[PDB]
Amino acid sequence: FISTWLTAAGFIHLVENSGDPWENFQNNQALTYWECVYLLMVTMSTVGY
Amino acid sequence: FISTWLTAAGFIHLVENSGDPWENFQNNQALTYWECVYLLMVTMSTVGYGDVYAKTTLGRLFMVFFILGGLAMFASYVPEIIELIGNRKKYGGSYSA
Amino acid sequence: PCDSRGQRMWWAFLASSMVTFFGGLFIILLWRTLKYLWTWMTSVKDWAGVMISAQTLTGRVLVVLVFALSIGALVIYFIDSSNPIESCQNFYKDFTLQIDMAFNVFFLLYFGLRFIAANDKLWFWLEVNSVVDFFTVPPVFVSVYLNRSWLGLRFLRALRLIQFSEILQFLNILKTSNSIKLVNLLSIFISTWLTAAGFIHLVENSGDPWENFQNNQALTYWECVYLLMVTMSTVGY
Amino acid sequence: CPEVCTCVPGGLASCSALSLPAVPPGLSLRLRALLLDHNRVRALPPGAFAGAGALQRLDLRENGLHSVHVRAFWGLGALQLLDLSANQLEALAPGTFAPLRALRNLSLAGNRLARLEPAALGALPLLRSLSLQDNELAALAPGLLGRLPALDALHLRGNPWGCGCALRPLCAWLRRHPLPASEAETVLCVWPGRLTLSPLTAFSDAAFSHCAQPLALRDLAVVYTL
Amino acid sequence: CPEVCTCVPGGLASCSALSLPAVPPGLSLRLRALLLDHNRVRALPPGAFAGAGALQRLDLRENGLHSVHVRAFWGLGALQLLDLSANQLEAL
Repeated sequence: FISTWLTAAGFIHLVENSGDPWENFQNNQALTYWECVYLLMVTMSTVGY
Repeated sequence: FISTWLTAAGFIHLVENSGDPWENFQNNQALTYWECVYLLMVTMSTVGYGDVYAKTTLGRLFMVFFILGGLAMFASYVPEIIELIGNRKKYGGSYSA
Repeated sequence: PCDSRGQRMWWAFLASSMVTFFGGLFIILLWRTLKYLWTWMTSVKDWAGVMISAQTLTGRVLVVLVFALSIGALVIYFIDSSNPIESCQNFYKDFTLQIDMAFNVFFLLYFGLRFIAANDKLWFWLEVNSVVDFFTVPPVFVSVYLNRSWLGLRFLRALRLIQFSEILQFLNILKTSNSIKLVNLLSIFISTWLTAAGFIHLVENSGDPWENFQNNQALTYWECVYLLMVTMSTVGY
Repeated sequence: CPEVCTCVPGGLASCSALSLPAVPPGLSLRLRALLLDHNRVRALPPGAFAGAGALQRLDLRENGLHSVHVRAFWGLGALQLLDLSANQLEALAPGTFAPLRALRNLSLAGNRLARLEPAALGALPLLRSLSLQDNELAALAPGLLGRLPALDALHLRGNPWGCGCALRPLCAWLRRHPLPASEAETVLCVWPGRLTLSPLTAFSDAAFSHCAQPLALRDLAVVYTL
Repeated sequence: CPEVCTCVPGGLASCSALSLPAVPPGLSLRLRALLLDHNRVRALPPGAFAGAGALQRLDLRENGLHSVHVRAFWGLGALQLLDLSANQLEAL
């Protein structure tokens, strides 16, 4: 559980802080790793704030 | 259930009404205790409206750790309490001569 | 000439409903206490009981009328919910109110007949159908008397949908266990969904009583139905 | 008294047409009857006129005011003339006019007030007249008119009203005495339906309509027992 | 004839550059060819032209109106000219 949570949070962090390649890395979102951990925890429990 | 609900709501109220210690208490969010009770009730049921939510690091951390377990508590308690209330025998009367 | 609404009064309808409920409850309790240590009726009771169930052709006619008129009352509630919560409407112009008059007169007569047929009057008083009869008909009579309309506890009409399973069982339409269970579940679910949506609509289109009604949120009844459906399924957009 | 505005012979007073986004400084008791025209005073701080012991006329013409403090007029004490017209105020702060007990004259012309609070206005028992010309307000609470005992004349030119219950007090006030001084001063009442149109001068005073009686006991007895 | 503006003998014409955000009071049917210049009002007040029964033209000079009301134009009807120049209208 911990490994899946942390790895998913890290992947979200890497994807969001960097952008989308077809967009010239312009569509980015400055998300902290802690914020990504929180987002994965909210998503995985079907809360979805 | 009631005691833990009220305690979690009180902790969220305390954390949100007084900001993070490392932010010099400038990150505070004015929340009435009733609003925090509503927030905890919404979170426990996995609804997540998003109209009201925690914003101050400690609040989010407590929300994460509460999601890890209070949700299971709610899911395993509320149907059980509902079942323990409806246990009644319908034909309990006496014939009227 | 199609004027607007001004002064807001709503305690008349609610007060009339609360009187009709609590006064009858207190009279029943007082009669019971007086009977306690002295501190042809069967014939008419049996006739009313036969009338309530579809035992006679007139009984089946009454049951089918109850079904159809409960559906019609729910539809009329929808139409009135499309209107503003508090309005002034003269009796003789709008054709909706005469239809509501006939529906409520029929429901009042049906309630009286059911009370005549009831075994225990006190437990009959505390019935969901009896309660929704208490909080719906006196408000309609007060509204037609005062020539002004308030969207009060009219969502309770949806609670009349619970008795559909018993209505069908009387008419010898439902016989199997699976069909009976399906009808029960569907009727209960629809009734509670619509009642919750109506209560939310009433509480949201008006404000908090202590806030001078300044917290009003413009929510259509369909929007409240959508909100309740989203909430019940733990989606929460 | 103000350095920018030349001192007026006799009693000191402010200058007209002053160009000054800054409030006139050096206010004192000798300074009376301030006149401000086409200035840019964004807000009035609390106790703004405390330096001036007593004032007679205050005229805020063509000045952009978007926020007035509740205690901005603590200093006035016994002000007589004050016109609040052609201003940018969105709403009056509660208790703003409470110190203005001696305010004889006040006019509200062209103020974009959505609704003015009767508590903010205060009693103002010594009010000669008022105006409601070209104001954005469309509904007047009965308490607003009922609070002022000695109000005499109210100007409603250029501000058509919406027919309904909100009109019932005002026309009743019109029933007490005629507001239109001349036939050219008459205004018409707007209706929600475009088919119907009516002038307020042709509108009957205290005319019967729906909800004529806000409360009664004869019907109260029957609605409690029907 | 407007109160502040000069009364022109014969054919009445409004004074240019009135610098009044609100419409002049005392409008009459004899008054014609109103000229509203430098109106600071964001919106046209309803029934503003109701004082004057009939006109022939209407000109706005450096007037910015973000919105107008239907009752504002009721008092007109006999006009053959209407100018809203450099206005800030967005919706009608």
